[PDB]
Amino acid sequence: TRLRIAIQKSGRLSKESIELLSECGVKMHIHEQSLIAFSTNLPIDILRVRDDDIPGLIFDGVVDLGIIGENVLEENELERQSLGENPSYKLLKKLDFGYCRLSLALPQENKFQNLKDFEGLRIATSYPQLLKRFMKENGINYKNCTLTGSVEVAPRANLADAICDLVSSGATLQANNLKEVKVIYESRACLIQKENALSKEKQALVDKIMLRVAGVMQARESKYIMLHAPKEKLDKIQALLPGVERPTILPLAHDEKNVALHMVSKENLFWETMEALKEEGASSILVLPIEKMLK
Amino acid sequence: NTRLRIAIQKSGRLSKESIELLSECGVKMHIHEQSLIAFSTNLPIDILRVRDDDIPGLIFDGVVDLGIIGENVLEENELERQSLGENPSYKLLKKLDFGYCRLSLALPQENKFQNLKDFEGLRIATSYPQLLKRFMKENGINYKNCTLTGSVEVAPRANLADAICDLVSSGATLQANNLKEVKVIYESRACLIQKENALSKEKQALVDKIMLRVAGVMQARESKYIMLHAPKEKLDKIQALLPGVERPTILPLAHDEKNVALHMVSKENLFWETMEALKEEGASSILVLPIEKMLK
Amino acid sequence: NTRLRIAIQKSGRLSKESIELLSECGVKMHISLIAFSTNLPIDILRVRDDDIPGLIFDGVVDLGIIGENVLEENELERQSLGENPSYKLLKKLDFGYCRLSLALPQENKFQNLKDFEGLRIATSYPQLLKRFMKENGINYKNCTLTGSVEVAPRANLADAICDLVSSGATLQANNLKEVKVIYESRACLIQKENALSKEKQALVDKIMLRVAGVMQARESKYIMLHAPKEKLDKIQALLPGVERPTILPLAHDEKNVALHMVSKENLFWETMEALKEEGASSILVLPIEKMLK
Amino acid sequence: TRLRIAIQKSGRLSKESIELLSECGVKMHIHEQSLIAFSTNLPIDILRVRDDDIPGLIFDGVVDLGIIGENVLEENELERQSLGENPSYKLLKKLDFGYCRLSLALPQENKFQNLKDFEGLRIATSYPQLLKRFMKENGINYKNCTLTGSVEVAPRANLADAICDLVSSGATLQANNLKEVKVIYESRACLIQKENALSKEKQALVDKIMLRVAGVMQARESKYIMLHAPKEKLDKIQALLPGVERPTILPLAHDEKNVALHMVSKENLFWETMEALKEEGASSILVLPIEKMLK
Amino acid sequence: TRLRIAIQKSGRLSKESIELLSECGVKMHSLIAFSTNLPIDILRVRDDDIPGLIFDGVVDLGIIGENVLEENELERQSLGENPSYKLLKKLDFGYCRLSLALPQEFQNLKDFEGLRIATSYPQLLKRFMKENGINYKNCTLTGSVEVAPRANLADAICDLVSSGATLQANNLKEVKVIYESRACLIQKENALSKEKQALVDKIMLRVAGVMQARESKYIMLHAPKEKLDKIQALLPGVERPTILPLAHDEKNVALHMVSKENLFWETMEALKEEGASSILVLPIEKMLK
Amino acid sequence: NTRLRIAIQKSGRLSKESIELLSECGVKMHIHEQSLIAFSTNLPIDILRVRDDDIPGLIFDGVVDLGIIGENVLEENELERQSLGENPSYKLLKKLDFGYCRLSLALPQLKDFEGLRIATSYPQLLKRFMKENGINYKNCTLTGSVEVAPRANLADAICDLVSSGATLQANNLKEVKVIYESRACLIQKENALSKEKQALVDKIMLRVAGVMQARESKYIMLHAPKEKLDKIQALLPGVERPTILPLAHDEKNVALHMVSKENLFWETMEALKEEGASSILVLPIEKMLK
Ligand SMILES: Nc1ncnc2c1ncn2[C@@H]1O[C@H](COP(=O)(O)O)[C@@H](O)[C@H]1O
Ligand SMILES: Nc1ncnc2c1ncn2[C@@H]1O[C@H](COP(=O)(O)O)[C@@H](O)[C@H]1O
Ligand SMILES: Nc1ncnc2c1ncn2[C@@H]1O[C@H](COP(=O)(O)O)[C@@H](O)[C@H]1O
Ligand SMILES: Nc1ncnc2c1ncn2[C@@H]1O[C@H](COP(=O)(O)O)[C@@H](O)[C@H]1O
Ligand SMILES: Nc1ncnc2c1ncn2[C@@H]1O[C@H](COP(=O)(O)O)[C@@H](O)[C@H]1O
Ligand SMILES: Nc1ncnc2c1ncn2[C@@H]1O[C@H](COP(=O)(O)O)[C@@H](O)[C@H]1O
Ligand SMILES: N[C@@H](Cc1c[nH]c[nH+]1)C(=O)O
Ligand SMILES: N[C@@H](Cc1c[nH]c[nH+]1)C(=O)O
Ligand SMILES: N[C@@H](Cc1c[nH]c[nH+]1)C(=O)O
Ligand SMILES: N[C@@H](Cc1c[nH]c[nH+]1)C(=O)O
Ligand SMILES: N[C@@H](Cc1c[nH]c[nH+]1)C(=O)O
Ligand SMILES: N[C@@H](Cc1c[nH]c[nH+]1)C(=O)O
Ligand SMILES: [Mg+2]
Ligand SMILES: [Mg+2]
Ligand SMILES: [Mg+2]
Ligand SMILES: [Mg+2]
Ligand SMILES: [Mg+2]
Ligand SMILES: [Mg+2]
Ligand SMILES: [Mg+2]
Ligand SMILES: [Mg+2]
Ligand SMILES: [Mg+2]
Repeated sequence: TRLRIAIQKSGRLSKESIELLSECGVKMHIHEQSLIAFSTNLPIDILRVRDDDIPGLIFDGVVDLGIIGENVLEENELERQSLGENPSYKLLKKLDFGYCRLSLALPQENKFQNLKDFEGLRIATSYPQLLKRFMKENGINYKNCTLTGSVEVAPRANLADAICDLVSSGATLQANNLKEVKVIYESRACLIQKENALSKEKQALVDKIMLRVAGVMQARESKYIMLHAPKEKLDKIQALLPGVERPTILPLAHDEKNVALHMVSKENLFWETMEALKEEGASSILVLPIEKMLK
Repeated sequence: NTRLRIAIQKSGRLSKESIELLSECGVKMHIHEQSLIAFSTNLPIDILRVRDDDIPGLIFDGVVDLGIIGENVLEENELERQSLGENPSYKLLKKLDFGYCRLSLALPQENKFQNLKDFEGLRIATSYPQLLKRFMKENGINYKNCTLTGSVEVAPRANLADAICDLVSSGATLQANNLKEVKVIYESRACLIQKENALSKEKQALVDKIMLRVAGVMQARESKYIMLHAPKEKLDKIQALLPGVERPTILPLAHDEKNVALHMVSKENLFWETMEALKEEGASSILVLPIEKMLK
Repeated sequence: NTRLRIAIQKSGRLSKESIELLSECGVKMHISLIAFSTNLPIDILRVRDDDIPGLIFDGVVDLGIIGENVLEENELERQSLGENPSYKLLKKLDFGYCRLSLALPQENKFQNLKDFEGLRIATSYPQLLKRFMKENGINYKNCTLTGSVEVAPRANLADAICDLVSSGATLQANNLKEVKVIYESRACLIQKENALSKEKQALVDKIMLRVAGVMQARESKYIMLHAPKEKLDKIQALLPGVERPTILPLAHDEKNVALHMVSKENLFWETMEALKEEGASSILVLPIEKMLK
Repeated sequence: TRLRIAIQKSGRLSKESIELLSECGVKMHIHEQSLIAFSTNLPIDILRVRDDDIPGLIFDGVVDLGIIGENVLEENELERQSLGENPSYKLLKKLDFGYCRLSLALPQENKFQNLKDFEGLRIATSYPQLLKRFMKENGINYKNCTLTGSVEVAPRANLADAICDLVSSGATLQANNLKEVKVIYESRACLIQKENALSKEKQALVDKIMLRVAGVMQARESKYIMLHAPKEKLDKIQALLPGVERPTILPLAHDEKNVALHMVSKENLFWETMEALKEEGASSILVLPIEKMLK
Repeated sequence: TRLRIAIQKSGRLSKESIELLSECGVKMHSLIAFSTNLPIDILRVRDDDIPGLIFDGVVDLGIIGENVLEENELERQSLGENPSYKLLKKLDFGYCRLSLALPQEFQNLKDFEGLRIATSYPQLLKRFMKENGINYKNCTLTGSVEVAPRANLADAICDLVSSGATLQANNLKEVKVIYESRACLIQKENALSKEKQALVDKIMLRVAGVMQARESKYIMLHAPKEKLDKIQALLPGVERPTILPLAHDEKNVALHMVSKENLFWETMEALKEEGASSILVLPIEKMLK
Repeated sequence: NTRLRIAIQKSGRLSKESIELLSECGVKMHIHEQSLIAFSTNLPIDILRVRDDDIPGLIFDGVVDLGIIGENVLEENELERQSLGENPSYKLLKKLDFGYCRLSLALPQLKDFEGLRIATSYPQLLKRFMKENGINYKNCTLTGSVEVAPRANLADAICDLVSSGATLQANNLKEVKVIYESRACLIQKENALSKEKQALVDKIMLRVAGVMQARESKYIMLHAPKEKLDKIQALLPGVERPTILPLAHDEKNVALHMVSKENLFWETMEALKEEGASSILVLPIEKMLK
């Protein structure tokens, strides 16, 4: 009937998923406890489910789309493969949020020279397949300890000698006196689709959503810069701030000496050149938002 | 009262949107979660947070100046007062662009519905007994009313009633309770209302100022400022696809005699519907920027 | 410390605005009492407001965002113990506005500051209150309360209070009248006295350019409209821009142009009807996130 | 079917209702969100509903029992009567909790105030029917202002000159600079039953529950007191602490001079006589709970 | 080191576990808690992780549902392991049934043939369906299993039921019970130190005391001496009634008897018929045979 | 000032235990989460909920009558007031049986504190201890989350409250030296109360004593052979001596009842069974008086 999208029930990843859908024009009036939501303007249903359950729903084709971390997706792919299955899906887009590293970590006091220091250790993780593959590949024997949450407390708790867990800022490792020693997997959120072909109408909607997703991602760190400069300085200013193609050049009232120039720029690059712009005579410099860009 | 007084809902999505609207209209305020009276820090305005069902009566009695409330709640209370022999009045200033919902009759999915006569003699649970009563009496359907203040959707399962009359936006709550929406009896959105009795000249002048801004906000809702590059020779075709609110702005590009920038205001969904055709006609570097207010 | 360290308030509206300011200055973070920026070498320490000045005075954090009132209260406390606290003021910011004021029950008669003579006065800012009363030669009994100061008169803890006021709602809620303002405050960005490394100072400099950009754009919008060419001078007189209007051609139109001007938003609304009288149409108000001279 | 009991969804009254049912042998697990609960040991369903909705459900006979404040019950009775209905119900028991006074209150002035001070005032209340009846009965004209909550803020908000609202401790009135001037109604929680006769099996269960309710209520504020005293002091001690019938008298090991005495007592009465008990030679005085008492 | 007890992080089972430990004399006030009066550490962990910690011997004791224990036992066995533990006590809380359920509107188990069935307990479901020769498609969901049919994620579910309210709220009918569970207290297989085992033994005496007292009360009443035998026949006590003199009274006595509370209420009117008065019901916190 | 005024903590386990104690002493009240002044509904008593650190000063200045507060907070504030030249005083009514904690010096996992920056919320208590032991240090006053200071590089060490030790362990800190031990106490302002207020305090205090004397005691009942009375009495003596009660139609066995500390009971329970005890019951005691 309607296109079905599975998203995470909780975490920063869930909030960013809802925001992405909203920016892609999916209106939804969603109670905190509602597990199935129905878009009010598009034929789309949103299913809020535990992250670890999303890959299996996509593998089995009972939802159409999913937003999920690569780590969770591959963990579950490996699990299904280990049982003799052949899970498949389509990767539509690697997204610009949910960034993390799956890393081996040890108490700060422990001595680490190389990977062989994990030989024979109990290692606590929520990703036992990803860990198993890596340790097999490197020929390191270890004892697995599967924990669903609070993995960082396992060494202190004496449930394990070490951990393999997700790191973003590194604050959680530090708070628990752990040192990140080896990155085994890098992940971000991705948008995936079931393998079996959709109806023409559903696929057409996916295509429309994907155009907007690309628009959002393209605009993400970019702003629309406006400024005034002497006409004679056009070339110097263009060399510093080129725009996505070339500056727009706009007349100013009763002024034949100066113009307004407009350029799209990544914001951090703008700030890195702002003083040189002033040195070349730029004034009244404005930074405006861009919600979507299509190049 | 020295200062203009505005009543808004204490809770719900409607309350958050009311606060946001006031903020976009230049009313600075800090509403702590507990604070029931807030004072604007930049304008002579007091904001009273009150239960939605109480707001119409405060306006009818003239003890607040303005109110933001759902049409459904307003009319439910208007009907209640009229049933008691009163003549409530107010001024409708603006139908707003949030708080959308339908008040609908709904039945368990298993129940057979052919027409309105299937509600004959049923117990119907609702929080809007006056709106329901009017509709059923207009259609000559007898029924037994069951007033419930909340969780109306659970009444059939709970065996408190055979059916319900409740607000629907997405339909998720009906589906979650195995209910089918059968007949819409009322459609509602948030509105801004004013008491009947004339305000002082200074208060009315402030209302007038606020209303100019409210119109600006509402006219901009769902519109964006589109910018793009195109070959000069394509201007007529691109203008046909994306006309702007009057006509495209045409802007030169540095050291380029072949291409220009074109800027147009567009409803966002119309923009997306024509975006591929724009690319087919040579458009590139297409940007979508927000518009906060628009005056035609 | 390898990384630049910034102390911000753990709670309050001031805390949320501090986080937003840092975000608008390009500091990505997911905020936990210590947070690590994911894109810049910056650590954010969330601490009780009253503790921030001391950390800056002692040089164990590099930057702090704190109310002027809290900063001066702690400066006075340290000075009273014989110390010489110092810091660098980087910027007076545009949020956290409040007044520290003497207030009395509405029934109490107030003619002069002398009406506080001999009263018990409850406050969370005993140093600021002490200085003011000493300066005005008013004797009083201090009552230090850490929170809910507004309830002290009703609770019979004190005859009066000295507390922060923003909207005045809390005083009204408690049947109190604001009688005398003793200190006005807003948030400020401060730095420790001892010189930073060249790399840290360079980062602070970068952040400060952005802070100025944010503050200069506050309340300004980018206005666009259409008008007859012959009306340019009248419209420019009403809405001049930050320098002068941008003037743009319209498709297949030789009579009308688009005009764009930066304007403070309230000034815009005050001239909008005159703009329409002079033939302006399709008037748009767009946001500006930063503005630089 | 099963016996159906409506209780309040929130408030101290809701917690006390659940506790009473538990002490009457009704086992149930009410999840925070669950609106219908099913007792696991008895054929009883518990419906959690807004207080103001309970009377109507009892009047219409669609639940069997209800626990509700007298004030809410009578307010709704008057409202239904005003619409031409004939609500009825059976009062089973006036309960031990939910005590409050519905009172007229005015902003504090430094001057005695009284009932006649309400002539012509706007009075805010959530109980317009109870207020109306009282004012009519006392021939006081006034203007009604119905507010569903936070009635205490109405004078400060300038929505009314005065209020009629519930008072328990008086703290809320004092916090809002209001003076309680006239009590118009006194209320406690009640257990009520629908008018139409229940099935024999349902009525038999109600009868069982009611025996227990009486047991609980009868025991409230009573304790089982035990003490040692010289045999010669029996009569003096019995005069001070008589028991519900007469003291139990128990031998002590290898002691012909002293006995243990046990007496049920209201706890406050116990504390009021405790020093006189010691003066008469009582020692090792214990206060034990009593969960139910039957005459 | 200190005795280590793993308990659930959340759920009613978690609260009852804490309560039981408190009634057994363990004072405590966080994912690792340290008892303030005994050498005991309490680890709060997700229920599904507890069995593995016991199997591997890295905690000493655990309080966990039988269902979760057996689910994990089966999982480990399916991987070729030989998990073991000691069952110390089947406890008196955490009751639930793991049941197959279907949308309201089933003749027999063959109606599940070929269905997609959503569950959080795939090993328990798999074993049952294999044993009954029913083919099905598994759908593993970690939570909110009851929404799967409505969400079109599965045709049916296999989930825990206590009161049945959740099934009814989702228009589901409980059709077949496949496993019944309560909380149990378990211990790792490898022997503890003498000191740790001695503490476990102490705790277990108290656990028995708590369980034996559950639903029993201490009944006291007055009756005419001549009615002793009739009253004893109705309310016998755990051994025989205590008989106590009343002040200056040769005609009546107090009688005290332990009774299950529901049995007491069932005979209370007959007690009054036989002349009982001033009947009191007092709590009992522990009882030992 | 018509009614007796009692200040209690606004939050913390101490706050809950304070409310529970008052309730067990017969003070009925409904403290809404927000309410800062509560009025007892059955006694002329007002309860003021205030931040712990503010309570001592209110008692010192005599503007509330009674307070329940940790000894640590009381003494910290006493020292602060003394350092300013004041002579704070109060009456200690009772050391209570909750709020137990240790104020301890702790380091990342005593002479080694020389010259360290030490973070604390109790700078007066720390100062006194370090002066007394002749250790120089740099004070860092933090109002909360003191345990994070070393990791945050705000200090080298801390002086903070410990109950279970979990918070120190969670932050990789080792408790090295206890400087102060504390529990909740009930205190009264120095200046004499009215006769009516003092009489109410006296009544409350009789009940407080009852509660505290019963804490950890239970009423034990059991059956035993008459011939075993002396052996059982030796194991479980009661607070004075066992109550001895006949059993229906039984000349050989009796019921015996004894008050016992609960842990002592459990320590002797197996010996009781060895001596023929059966049907052993443990009942609660809510108050006990000498
Ligand atoms: N993408 C993610 N999905 C799930 N957990 C995450 C993710 N990124 C970080 N975490 C966890 O979130 C917490 C914050 O990470 P950090 O910022 O490194 O302190 C840690 O417990 C991480 O293991
Ligand atoms: N404007 C509104 N005011 C009050 N409740 C509403 C409103 N719109 C929707 N609801 C409630 O939200 C739920 C319906 O939302 P939905 O599930 O999206 O149809 C029902 O519980 C409605 O009573
Ligand atoms: N900048 C500030 N910092 C801390 N507290 C504040 C600040 N501004 C206002 N308050 C407090 O916040 C409450 C609301 O202020 P008002 O808007 O005056 O009711 C009062 O308790 C004030 O004392
Ligand atoms: N039985 C009751 N039902 C509903 N509200 C109550 C009841 N008793 C007291 N209240 C309200 O609860 C708050 C506390 O009352 P008080 O103890 O008088 O401050 C006030 O807002 C009262 O109006
Ligand atoms: N021992 C348990 N462990 C986990 N979940 C449970 C347990 N017992 C009941 N539940 C869940 O709690 C909810 C309430 O059950 P019920 O009382 O049948 O509505 C349902 O989602 C059950 O699946
Ligand atoms: N009486 C008390 N007053 C204030 N804080 C306390 C008290 N007892 C313990 N704490 C704090 O409560 C937390 C828990 O203590 P612990 O049980 O040792 O982890 C720690 O942050 C202690 O500093
Ligand atoms: N011409 C500018 C800005 C712009 C892009 N698209 C439309 N205008 C650039 O190339 O960056
Ligand atoms: N000229 C364009 C853009 C614009 C509107 N207003 C100012 N500029 C349009 O009519 O849409
Ligand atoms: N030229 C207009 C708009 C503008 C500012 N900067 C760039 N463009 C003004 O001076 O306000
Ligand atoms: N005989 C005592 C205690 C008691 C009552 N019932 C049983 N025992 C009394 O009359 O109060
Ligand atoms: N003798 C009573 C009460 C009792 C049990 N244990 C001690 N006393 C009974 O057998 O039930
Ligand atoms: N006689 C017993 C029980 C008891 C105390 N007080 C009254 N009875 C004892 O001395 O412990
Ligand atoms: Mg999994
Ligand atoms: Mg109404
Ligand atoms: Mg300070
Ligand atoms: Mg405050
Ligand atoms: Mg702006
Ligand atoms: Mg009603
Ligand atoms: Mg209220
Ligand atoms: Mg598992
Ligand atoms: Mg202090």
